[PDB]
Amino acid sequence: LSASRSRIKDTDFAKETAELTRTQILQQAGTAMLAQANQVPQGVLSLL
Amino acid sequence: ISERFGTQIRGTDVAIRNANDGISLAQVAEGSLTEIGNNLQRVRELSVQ
Repeated sequence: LSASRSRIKDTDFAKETAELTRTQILQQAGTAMLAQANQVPQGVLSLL
Repeated sequence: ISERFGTQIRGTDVAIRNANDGISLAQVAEGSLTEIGNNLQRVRELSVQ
């Protein structure tokens, strides 16, 4: 019974680490693109 | 096609889980039958005398 219970409640350490790494990279990509998008509209001032 | 592939993968995961549960059920049944057999063996040995 103890063997049966563990199949549906325990963590698989081999798979979770990859998801952690992927999410960490995506966060940095998003932050950089956000800074770029914020900086974009500055070019209108030269027309004045 | 991407949505269909998503359906396929998400079904596959819970399919894996169901197969594991079937394995567990079979194991438990075999575990009980072993002890039944041992008791029968003992009774036969006692009855030979």
